[PDB]
Amino acid sequence: EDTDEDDHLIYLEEILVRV
Amino acid sequence: DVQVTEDAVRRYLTRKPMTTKDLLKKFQTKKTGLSSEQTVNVLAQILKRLNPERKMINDKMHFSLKE
Repeated sequence: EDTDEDDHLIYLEEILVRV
Repeated sequence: DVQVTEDAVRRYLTRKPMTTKDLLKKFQTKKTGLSSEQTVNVLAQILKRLNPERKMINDKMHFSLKE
């Protein structure tokens, strides 16, 4: 199926120190 | 059964910078028993607690500090 594992992987990447 | 915690990530930084992907990919459900997605859902919250400095490790965006 649509492995949307990396999709959010980049989203949370910003909340950290990459807003 | 390692668990993703704030204090756990600090040791990763002081030791060597990491990226969110690299920080979570290492944990994985291998032991934490946390889904590849959940492991992130619980890692994202702890990442910011680090309060490190942004830098590129080997051309890769790595956020972390260095004691």
